[PDB]
Amino acid sequence: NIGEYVKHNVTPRETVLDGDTAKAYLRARTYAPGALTPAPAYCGAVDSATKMMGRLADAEKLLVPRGRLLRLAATEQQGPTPPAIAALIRNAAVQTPLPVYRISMVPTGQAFAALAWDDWARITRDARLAEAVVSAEAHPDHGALGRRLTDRIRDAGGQMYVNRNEIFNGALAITNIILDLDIALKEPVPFRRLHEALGHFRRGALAAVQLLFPAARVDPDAYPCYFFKSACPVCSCTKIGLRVCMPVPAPYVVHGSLTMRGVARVIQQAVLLDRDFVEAIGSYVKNFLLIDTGVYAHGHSLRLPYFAKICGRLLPVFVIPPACKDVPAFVAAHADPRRFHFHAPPTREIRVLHSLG
Amino acid sequence: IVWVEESVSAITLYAVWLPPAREYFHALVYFVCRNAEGRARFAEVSVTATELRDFYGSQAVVAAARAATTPAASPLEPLENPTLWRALYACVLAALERQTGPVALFAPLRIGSDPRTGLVVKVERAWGPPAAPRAALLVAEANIDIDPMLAARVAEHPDARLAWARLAAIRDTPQCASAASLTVNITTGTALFAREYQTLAFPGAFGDLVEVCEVGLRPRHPQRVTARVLLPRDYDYFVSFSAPALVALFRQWHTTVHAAPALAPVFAFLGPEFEVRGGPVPYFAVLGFPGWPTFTLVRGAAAAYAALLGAWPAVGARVVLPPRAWPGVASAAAGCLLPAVREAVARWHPATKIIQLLDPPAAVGPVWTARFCFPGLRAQLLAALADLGGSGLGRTGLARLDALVVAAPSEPWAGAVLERLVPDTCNCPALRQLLGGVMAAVCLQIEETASSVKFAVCGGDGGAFWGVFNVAASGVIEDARRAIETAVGAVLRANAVRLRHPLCLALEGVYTHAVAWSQAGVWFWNSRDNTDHLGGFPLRGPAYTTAAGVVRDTLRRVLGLTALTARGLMEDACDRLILDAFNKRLDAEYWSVRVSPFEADPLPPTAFRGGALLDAEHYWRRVVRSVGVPVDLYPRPLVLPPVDCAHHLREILREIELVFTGVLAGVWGEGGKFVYPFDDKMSFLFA
Repeated sequence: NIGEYVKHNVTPRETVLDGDTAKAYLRARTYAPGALTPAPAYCGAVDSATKMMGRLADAEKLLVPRGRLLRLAATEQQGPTPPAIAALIRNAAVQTPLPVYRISMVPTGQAFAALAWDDWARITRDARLAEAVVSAEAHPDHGALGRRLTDRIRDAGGQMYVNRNEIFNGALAITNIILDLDIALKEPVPFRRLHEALGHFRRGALAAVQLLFPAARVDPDAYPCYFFKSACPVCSCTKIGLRVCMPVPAPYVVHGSLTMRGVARVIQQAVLLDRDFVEAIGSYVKNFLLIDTGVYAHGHSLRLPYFAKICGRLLPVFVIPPACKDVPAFVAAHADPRRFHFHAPPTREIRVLHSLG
Repeated sequence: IVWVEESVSAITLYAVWLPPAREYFHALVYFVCRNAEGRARFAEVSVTATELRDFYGSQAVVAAARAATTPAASPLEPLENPTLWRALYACVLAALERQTGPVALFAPLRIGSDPRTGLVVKVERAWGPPAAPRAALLVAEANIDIDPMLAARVAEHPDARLAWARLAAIRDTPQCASAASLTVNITTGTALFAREYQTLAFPGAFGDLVEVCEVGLRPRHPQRVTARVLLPRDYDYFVSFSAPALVALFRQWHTTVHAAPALAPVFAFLGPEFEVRGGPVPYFAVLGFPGWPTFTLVRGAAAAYAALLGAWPAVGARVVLPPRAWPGVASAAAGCLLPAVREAVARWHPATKIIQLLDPPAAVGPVWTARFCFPGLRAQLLAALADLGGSGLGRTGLARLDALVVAAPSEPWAGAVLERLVPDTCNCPALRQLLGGVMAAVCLQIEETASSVKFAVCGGDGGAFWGVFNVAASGVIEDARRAIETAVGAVLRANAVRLRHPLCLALEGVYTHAVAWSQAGVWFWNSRDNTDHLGGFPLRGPAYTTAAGVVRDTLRRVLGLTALTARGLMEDACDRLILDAFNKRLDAEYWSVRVSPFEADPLPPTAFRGGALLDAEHYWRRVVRSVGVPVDLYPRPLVLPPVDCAHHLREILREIELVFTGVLAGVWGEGGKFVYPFDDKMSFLFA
């Protein structure tokens, strides 16, 4: 079973914070509150590796007391004055911690974007369905509603808006479970079969999340799991890349690359036990290692939804929760950055699961 | 030999020169005399080579008279040989008292002078109301342009203090004082003195604050001499550190004042900045050009000035007796010591056990613990044994020591001077030996009297000891205090060690629980009314004083259990400490540690151009950390990568673990050392 696997093959260590300590930990160890909230334009530093190394050099000239992606990921400090990243960014009102992004570029070459706020409308409004459409959709079965809403959908300064990878920062706490599916398949898989496969993936994943996070109320009915699906009603699919993003349950927060590696491993064992899941995903897929766990370490960058690869955009597939209460609200979260960023602000006491062994 | 009743405010060293001489030299000394106005006289002294060597430590006179390059612009001569200047000033202050007579500061004085020569020949005590010593504020700040490269000087001398490096750089390149913006404000009220300096060379009044005076002397030398001085008016000393700022201000003062033909003073200063490895106490000695001290609470500074002729703290141990005169007096004071205490001194080792004491760890429970102290007992014994050994040695330094000893109970400044004087009066092994032996006999007397007045010593030194009883209780403690006082007095008088003021044994606490985990680490507690005491926990920073508070709270509760529950309280206390620490995870100076020039961090090159902040580092380096940052060498506020609270917390937790393991073993007998799981839990807060 999955209970036996989380009794014999995991050693969970959690530490409880409370009162001002919990709020301080959340503020210091996640992105700033305004970071992932939409903005008109973007402030931040975005350039190639050479240009960014040069500007970091010209930003440490102003850093007299102490002192490429290990360093961008390291510039996080505010105090009661403008933060230390305000020298690289040159904008004096940034607030830290702030997102750091790796950016593939045509024809080759890597760039970085360390920026505080950004218009996420420019990135997500081509796939943000109308509330009138969602309400007017007619479709009582949740599987059917999800499939139809899925049906309806539709310089570094230019390349970060079509290609973007969030870089994992081990100094930051983790408020979402961002999995990375790698579905190999000899035979193409029809879209409704895949949608049912995701619908059975979610309940095994939610059982795993319940096991790992005891003090919680993770309901396998309405807990929001956010699936995005790279395009290629099928993608004319012949590897399919998914992306499952989950809120870490409210009292908990995860710390450590090893810890989320373990979390992904436990969810993979949860899903490769659901007898109703290995029917759908089975008979098409060569392998069965459905999750890459070596993606969570300090410095690895994972592509973000509504972005392509240099080109299959991770546009959402709405695997709507069964017994979900507010469908418009659920549809209205695939576009918010805070549901698919590692280190987002979470949405009293907290518990940090800092070890699984 | 005309006599006037005047009061000297400062004895400063004006000239040093050799006659047709080989084994001696002469000096001309400047008196800032006053009356009911001020006047400026001088005295001639004569110091031989033997006296110089005695005050030095064994060197030559031809080397204390070729420090007559100090009448020039090169302004940091004692940096070449600080001990030479200490010795010269002390030996001139001894020769002056030996030739003219008893000279004292701020006291009414009958002062003579030979009209043919002009110099003071004899000085005697007198009677009268002296002027109330005046003062003048001094806000000195300057921009000395010293090129970071200070890296070189610290490269030759690894553990050097950056104030010393700053002064050595100025000495290497003098014109940095002649091109340095400077802002000075002297407020005596009689005439306000602000000034404005783009470069110190470039342009009330200087005449409204001092008087330029020319006096015609004819010492015994080759011809008539004219000594020009700056006589203070309506103030006797400046009160304020930027020592290069003072040096540059006084150096341009010397240049402007003395650019006309007549002899120029010494222009020499001494401070803890002038030694490579610094000095724990700040001061700014003026033993040269200007004339009057610049003290760096001010009541204590003035009083220590008056008591020790202003030689302290520049001279050091030379206030009391020459350093080459200490073996003779130590052996003499041992000869006039009983044979038993002779042998006790003969076997004094800094680690030998005299009294059987509680072995760490130990715990005395609900009994009447005490904490007894003979205040300044080492100073009293030093003074008394020095009087006893004065047959081996003239006694004016002993008089200064005696005045400090008899003033210490009423003046805390005398206590501070004694606490910085006895540790350096010999540090000269014979005085360590004799003091240790006399203390050993005192410890034995405390033992022997305790065995009769219902007492048992459980720790301490002999001058600061604590112990338990066999018993209303206040009465027996009073009896023990009185009996031990009388016993130490009788045993001290048997050894002819006669103390200036009768021994007082202070009851520094009547406590009801005590736990000991090391040679100095002890915690005391009073259940009947919470009044603890904790000694031995390091206080190297604000984090350490918060840790001491945590440890004291924890020990209160843990002894309130009157062992696993004790471990629970200790671990929870560590929990709370780490949480509150993370609340202060960003404050740099909170996690700073003060490290001496003697314990082992590298100096980042950027710290080597923090400007004038480097000149306020004479003794301590205050470092946060895993890369170390000397916080005070940077402006404010500090941009900083998140301070490594793991390292600093591990430090603090190891001291707390010492304390807790000691307590657990002492009270209940648990051999298990208290170890906090830090990596297992609470390490993640700073990863």
